[PDB]
Amino acid sequence: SREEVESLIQEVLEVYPEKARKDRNKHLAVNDPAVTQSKKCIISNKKSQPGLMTIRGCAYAGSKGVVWGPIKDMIHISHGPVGCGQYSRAGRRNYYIGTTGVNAFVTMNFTSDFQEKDIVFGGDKKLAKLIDEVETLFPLNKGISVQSECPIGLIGDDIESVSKVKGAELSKTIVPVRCEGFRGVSQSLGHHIANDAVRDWVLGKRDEDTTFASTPYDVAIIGDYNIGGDAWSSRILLEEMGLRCVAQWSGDGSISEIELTPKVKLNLVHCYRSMNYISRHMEEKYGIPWMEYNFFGPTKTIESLRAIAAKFDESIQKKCEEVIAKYKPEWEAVVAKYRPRLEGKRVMLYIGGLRPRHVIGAYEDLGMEVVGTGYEFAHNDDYDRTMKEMGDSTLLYDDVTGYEFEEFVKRIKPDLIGSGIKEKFIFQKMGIPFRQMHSWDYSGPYHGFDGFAIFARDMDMTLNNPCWKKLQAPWE
Amino acid sequence: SQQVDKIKASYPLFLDQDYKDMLAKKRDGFEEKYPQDKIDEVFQWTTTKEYQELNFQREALTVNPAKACQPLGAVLCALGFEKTMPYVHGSQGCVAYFRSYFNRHFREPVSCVSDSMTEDAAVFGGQQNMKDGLQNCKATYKPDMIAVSTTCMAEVIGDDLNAFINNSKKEGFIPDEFPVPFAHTPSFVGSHVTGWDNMFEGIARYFTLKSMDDKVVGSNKKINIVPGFETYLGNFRVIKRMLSEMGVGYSLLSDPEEVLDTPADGQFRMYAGGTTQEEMKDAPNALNTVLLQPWHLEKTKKFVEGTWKHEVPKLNIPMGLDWTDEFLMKVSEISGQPIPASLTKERGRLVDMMTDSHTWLHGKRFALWGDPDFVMGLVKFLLELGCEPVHILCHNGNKRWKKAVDAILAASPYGKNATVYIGKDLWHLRSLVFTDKPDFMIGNSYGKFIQRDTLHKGKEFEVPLIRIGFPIFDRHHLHRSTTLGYEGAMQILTTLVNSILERLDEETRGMQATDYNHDLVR
Amino acid sequence: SQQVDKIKASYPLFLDQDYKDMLAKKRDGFEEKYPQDKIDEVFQWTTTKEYQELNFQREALTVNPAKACQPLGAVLCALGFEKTMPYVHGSQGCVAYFRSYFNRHFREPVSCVSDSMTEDAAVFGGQQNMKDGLQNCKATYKPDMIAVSTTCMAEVIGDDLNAFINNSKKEGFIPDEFPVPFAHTPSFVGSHVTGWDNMFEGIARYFTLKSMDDKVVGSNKKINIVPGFETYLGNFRVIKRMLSEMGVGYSLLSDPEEVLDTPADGQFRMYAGGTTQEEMKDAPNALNTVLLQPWHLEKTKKFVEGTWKHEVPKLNIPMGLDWTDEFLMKVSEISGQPIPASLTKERGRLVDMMTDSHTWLHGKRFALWGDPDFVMGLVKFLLELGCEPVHILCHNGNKRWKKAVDAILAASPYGKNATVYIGKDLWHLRSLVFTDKPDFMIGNSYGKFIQRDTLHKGKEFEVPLIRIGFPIFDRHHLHRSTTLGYEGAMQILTTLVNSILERLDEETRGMQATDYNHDLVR
Amino acid sequence: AMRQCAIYGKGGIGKSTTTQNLVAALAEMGKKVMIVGCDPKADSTRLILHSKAQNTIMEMAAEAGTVEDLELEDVLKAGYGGVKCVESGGPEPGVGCAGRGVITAINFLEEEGAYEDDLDFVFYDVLGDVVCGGFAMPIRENKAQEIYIVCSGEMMAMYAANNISKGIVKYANSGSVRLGGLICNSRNTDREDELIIALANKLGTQMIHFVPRDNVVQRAEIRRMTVIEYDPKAKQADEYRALARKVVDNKLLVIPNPITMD
Ligand SMILES: Nc1ncnc2c1ncn2[C@@H]1O[C@H](COP(=O)(O)OP(=O)(O)CP(=O)(O)O)[C@@H](O)[C@H]1O
Ligand code: ICS
Ligand code: CLF
Ligand code: CLF
Ligand SMILES: [Fe+2]
Ligand SMILES: [Fe+2]
Ligand SMILES: [Mg+2]
Repeated sequence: SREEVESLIQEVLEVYPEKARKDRNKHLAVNDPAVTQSKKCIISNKKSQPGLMTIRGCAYAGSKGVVWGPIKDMIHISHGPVGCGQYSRAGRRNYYIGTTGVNAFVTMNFTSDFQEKDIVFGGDKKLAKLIDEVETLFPLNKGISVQSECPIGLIGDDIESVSKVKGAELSKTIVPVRCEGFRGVSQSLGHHIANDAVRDWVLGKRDEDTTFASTPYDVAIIGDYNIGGDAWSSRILLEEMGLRCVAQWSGDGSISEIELTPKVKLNLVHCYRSMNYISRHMEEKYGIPWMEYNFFGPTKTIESLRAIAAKFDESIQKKCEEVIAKYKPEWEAVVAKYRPRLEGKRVMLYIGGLRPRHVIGAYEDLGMEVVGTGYEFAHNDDYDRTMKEMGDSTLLYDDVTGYEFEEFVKRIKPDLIGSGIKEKFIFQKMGIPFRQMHSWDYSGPYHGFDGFAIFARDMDMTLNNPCWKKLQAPWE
Repeated sequence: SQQVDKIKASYPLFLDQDYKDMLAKKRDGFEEKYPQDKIDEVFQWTTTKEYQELNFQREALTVNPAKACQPLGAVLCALGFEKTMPYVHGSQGCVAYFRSYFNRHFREPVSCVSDSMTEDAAVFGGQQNMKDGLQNCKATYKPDMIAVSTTCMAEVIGDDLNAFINNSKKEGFIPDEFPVPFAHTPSFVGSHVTGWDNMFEGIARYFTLKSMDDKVVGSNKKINIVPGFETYLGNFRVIKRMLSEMGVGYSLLSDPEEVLDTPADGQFRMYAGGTTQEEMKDAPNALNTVLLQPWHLEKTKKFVEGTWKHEVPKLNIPMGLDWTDEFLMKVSEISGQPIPASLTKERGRLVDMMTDSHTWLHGKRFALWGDPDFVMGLVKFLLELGCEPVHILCHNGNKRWKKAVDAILAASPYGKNATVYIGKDLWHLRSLVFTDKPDFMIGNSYGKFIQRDTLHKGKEFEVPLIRIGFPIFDRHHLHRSTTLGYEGAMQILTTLVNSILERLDEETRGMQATDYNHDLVR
Repeated sequence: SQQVDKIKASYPLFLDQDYKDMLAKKRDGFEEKYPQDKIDEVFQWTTTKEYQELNFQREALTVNPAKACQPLGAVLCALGFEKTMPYVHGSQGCVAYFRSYFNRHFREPVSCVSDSMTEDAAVFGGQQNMKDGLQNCKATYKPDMIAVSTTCMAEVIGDDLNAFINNSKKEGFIPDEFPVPFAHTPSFVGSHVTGWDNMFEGIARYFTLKSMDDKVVGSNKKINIVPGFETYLGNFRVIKRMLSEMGVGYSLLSDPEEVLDTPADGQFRMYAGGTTQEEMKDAPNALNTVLLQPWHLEKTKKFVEGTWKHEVPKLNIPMGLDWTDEFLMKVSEISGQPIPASLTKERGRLVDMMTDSHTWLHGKRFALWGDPDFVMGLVKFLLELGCEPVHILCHNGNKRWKKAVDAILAASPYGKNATVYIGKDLWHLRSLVFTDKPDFMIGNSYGKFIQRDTLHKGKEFEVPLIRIGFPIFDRHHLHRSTTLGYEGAMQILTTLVNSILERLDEETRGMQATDYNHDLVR
Repeated sequence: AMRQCAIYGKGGIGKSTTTQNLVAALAEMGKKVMIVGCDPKADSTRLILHSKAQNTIMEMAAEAGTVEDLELEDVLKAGYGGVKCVESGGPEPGVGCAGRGVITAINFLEEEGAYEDDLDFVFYDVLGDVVCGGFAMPIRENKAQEIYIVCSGEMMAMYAANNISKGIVKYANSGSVRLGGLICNSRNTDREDELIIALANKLGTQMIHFVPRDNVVQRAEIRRMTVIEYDPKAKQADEYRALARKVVDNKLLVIPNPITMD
């Protein structure tokens, strides 16, 4: 099979002009779980070949859509022309509790809506005026971010200045973010620019303050954006285990939770890719350790609960073994009901920067196999973590093209694909069961013990649906 | 906790006592949240006349707009031609957004490429990206044609599409006869409907500009139809059905109906149907050219009147009775075909429906929004029904369009309480439906947020959303509907009178309180 | 009181304090009404399992039936023939009701006569009324044909229609050649669908019984189609459109689509379209005869198999994906025509809609009722969608049909929690939705009182009514819909999935409680 | 019928002066000429219109709301000799984007039909450092077809002529845009005319004319006039007529060959 897959790679690549061929060849590999240096087997985080229908987004999506947008009691201005902000309005299901338009603003679209005069004369005057109207119409907002779209970075508008000046005049945190869409090669650099801005403009507001009451059980959840309520389903496990979650970044997140994060004892990092930046910084500046965890499926979650509880005293460990004993009959019954329906099934995945490796555990817990996986924008340290999680002679792809992914699936013939909205309808038409693995197909949560139940039910409902036997007309 | 026999998703799961208790602690401990008391007072204030006055003083801030940017329209335009790949010269973030946006509305695959201009292509120009990109696209996805538009960044820096493409061809990245029409589509001008106008004009100029010498108007005996930015599959289909039904030879220029509705039969089709290259080349030979949505086809009209020399008729969008009538007489006048008995009967069946439902529609008050022609067509029909439009919003509208719509309104007793707004967004509209409450809203999915807000004030202030327009993301398969012609008018009438009856039943479903008016027969 | 600028009809007028008070005094002073305490207690009791046991022991009492009687079906059948006057021999009260019932469902004029048998005609027979009535009807309303059915009283006293009509002819009240087919249609046997079977068999017998000598099967190369009791205009049309699409020569026997949808153009057309007398005379020359609703066209089937000698195919109602398929292949085998590409693509578009909506349809539980063939078609499609029928009721159903449906249920994992009920009414079903709550009801208008009941118990117990069936009196123009074939299945798919999304939005519209799951994109 | 020309050259070389003095002579010869200024400082028509021409295109659009609301009547004025003047406008130094302002203005003139009166010549006056695509708007297809590059005998001016010629090539190869010649605006350097002829030869073009350094030019400029209007009899005034006559009779339109500095 190892040689067969290698052959599949060389055949697919035959369609490309030579420049695109030599490059796309570097981003497709046959896995070795033994390899611990992914640089040797694959390269990632490079620019997309023009005209090949990458599924990648931009820096602004990475910053506004992902890191900043969820923070519920700030107002996030899409600064520039009207498109960006409009295609991302309530597209990502980062759940929050609040009174929208009053004290919370997540599903709303705020923009400066650039016209031609604003391009040519620049928009600092409009931006300033914009912040005054905001503070008038939404007086309970607890801060404002300015998310630059492509042209703000070209023309050289001085949004840092406008943020220092207006912020002083109003005693309001205003965070200028240069997440120009042409920066970087994908969503990834947007995470980074988003983390540096949190660092520079928010994270230090309470460095001198010592009023907050801290315990040896304080933790923060870093890098969970609460898709369908994933974070709320994780948080409950941590607290039943006796830990206290001061912060969640950034799903259901408040600006005060972010400012209080420096007071925690341990940082719990779910999405490594998007927030490892601020986590290293908080270890360097405040002495806070951080650790990666996985709450996808019972095995990973049980293993993660034990690993985290081991960072504290024996009381927390005792409570760990309690939480486990409580949900054991619940995840075992889920297994007994749904695994017989899913055993032996093969799935191919393609997602952004975390889930392509992270969810492999949950699939195995239902007896399914991951035969192929890849990322839109991981770095080599993600693929370092990935290869031991995949089986030997499985296919790995990075910034896969619409064409490549189409052809890989034709040969490999998986029973299920888990990918994004742009992929969805291609593969349904092919008669291949498909689950959205960004949005969870408007379902979820999938994190933790409660999510796994919804996870099992969704994978079975779809894969075993009666519609999949109907694609060929009886007469042809 | 989960009962394995009845698994709960996020709703209603997070209503369990343990989650609720946990969320209470999150809020109290770390959220530093304003007291409910204050939130309720702020909320109430935003529903007042005083907040509206401030809200309507805005000059720089836009909140919840009701429009998107130009290349979205270009892409939709390009999709309407045979084996054509939309190609957006500029940043790839945009394309990911355009596809997702149309994926969600159409529940279909949406094919489109970028040439992935990064930071160095920002400062050096995208000449190389255009070379490698056209070559890579042609080789990999094998279109017959590539239709090129631009993101906002390629427009700031003035990337010369014409030159970049000609050098690509001159240097052997793509063959010289391989058709590559283009249109500058700057996002900071107009809106997505303007992008459709610009893209169509590039393609039409591409196929007909050189060779006007051998063209004779009227020589192919057919009528050109240009639909404009259109997202109801039924709308393409109904125009085609009424022309075929009359015996009119016609040519639909930009026809995405097939490619946006491919069958699930075991294979993925990146391309299907659409306007052929030969149809475009032959277009100047048509009797005349009819523009379905003239208020965003102004650039197309000048080229077609100026280069093709067609006496493009002054027709409103064919929505509702008068303007469908008017469309049919003018198509009859241009082509020589009389109006067949079958269309005439259909007209009288829509009239029959209006007569049957008039007592429930009469005097009903609506707020509505959408694109310029859609809105004015919808306004004209609401007046023909005895309804009262109250708030008419068109964010991408202009002063001339506003003048036309104010004239239609004033020509009818039913328009006396209506005001038209251009440049105003859904946050403005939200104030209007609190201060001057209509019975219903007619707009796209974004209006569900208004309905949620009006309900929070109170069940007696709730203004229900009627979903007609684009995009509709929270209902399934409404994109198969029709809004044009008699067929569209029947569907809209039925959607409206039954929203009215559905709401009335809800208000009369209370046992021994309101159900004395819970009638079996309406 | 009334505000001249905002006049209130009964709702909400009587919610004014003075009416509210006046009603409070009426009750207390003079109604001798049971205390609210007891009313609430009895109500709760009617929602329980114990009441259900009592409710399902009924032997004599019927409450809220879900059927009508034979002559209504007979009248609908006759209406489908060219210039034909439905004529019900018996009491005129019956006719005033039949027309009204159809007026309200179709929102059209409905023409039908009585011969007004009074107390003396009860005891002397209806011979004289039949002579004068035919003469009077023929002269005043001038039909080409008069189709005679009966009220219950004419059935009790044994009025011999055959004899009375011939003596009418022998005595010159109507000309001997003037077509007057008849059918005995007793209301105390079966129901309105049995009445249609009886009427159609009488007309068919009338036009072809004498002259079987000169008929040859297959000689006109056409396929006969018999629709049965059908009240969706669109259903006649989709069958006509699909056969035409295949190039199959066809003859639809009993076709009221035209007369039930005349245009409002300035004149009343008592008659329009319909099956011609020549089509009926020629029917035995067809290749074969297809019955669209076999479970109530059993009498017709025996006549056509016995006398015309057509080998009538064993076909289910063509609803949903499998049985539409099955129907199209059989029409193909009989006529020799292949299944055209346009239909193959229509099928793949329905499949595509099923793949697109399946995550929301999955596991949904339904109570439903209606006529025998409609119900089973609806059950078969729900299983194709991955839904769970739970309560399947068919009041005019029979034991063989009940068996047919239980077998279908058993052929799918999704039928394991369903029970089929025959002989049981809407007061029985009401208990079913309180004791074993499904997510929705699929039925006719009579179901709105059930929804009213479930809500009075609690918003969490409310079971919403999805209106598909007959009669629909409280929405407008639903009778233009389609339920057969791929087109029918698409309309039904879209209504079900959007009823699910509409209800979910309602359950998640609560500001800062449930609206965390009020998603823009579903 | 209509000839469109674009004037380029090193910053500070005399483009706007040379362009306006030429057009003055051209109008005095009886030609119908439009000048299109493509510089945010909007000085390109300042000598054809005495004192003011207040209204730049971008200015009027910013005030009127959008360019689409703006009518041709508002920005196009006539000065000395019936010469038509329009200015792009743009931001003050250090803010906004002057390049996009040029794209918008040129696009406005096209959409409004500014080119189709009965015009003999259109002149685009462009600023010195051509930093972006916006400022090559005048030399796209269906815009200028002739380019004249203003230079002088000093090292820096010639170096610039060559770099502008490279920028032209991509527009010249893929289009009909051609280099018409080099105009030498003297700085009184030794054997300067011969030197510019040599440079022109290596490029593949000619030197259409040698324009002497004469302070009447600056003296007329201080009066907000062309030399043609300020002093018709002066020697410099006859120079612009000679340059004017030659541009009318020029047939030499080449794709230039840029040289390597050695
Ligand atoms: N032949 C000549 N003799 C003397 N002085 C001259 C001259 N030609 C131009 N000048 C002077 O040199 C200065 C520059 O002229 P001009 O403004 O036309 O240059 P330019 O347009 O190349 C500068 P920019 O690139 O910034 O637009 C002016 O003061 C002008 O009067
Ligand atoms: S943030 Fe990232 S693409 Fe870590 S940009 Fe993306 S809500 Fe994905 S694989 Mo959409 S690095 Fe989150 C992600 Fe993963 S938006 Fe969500 S699903 S765990
Ligand atoms: S990478 Fe925006 S969608 Fe574009 S054409 Fe400009 S308005 Fe329209 Fe990212 S930041 Fe945004 S989405 Fe692109 S433009 Fe850049
Ligand atoms: S005058 Fe007689 S009391 Fe009056 S409405 Fe007529 S029957 Fe009844 Fe008829 S409608 Fe059908 S056929 Fe009998 S059951 Fe009833
Ligand atoms: Fe689809
Ligand atoms: Fe009617
Ligand atoms: Mg100058």
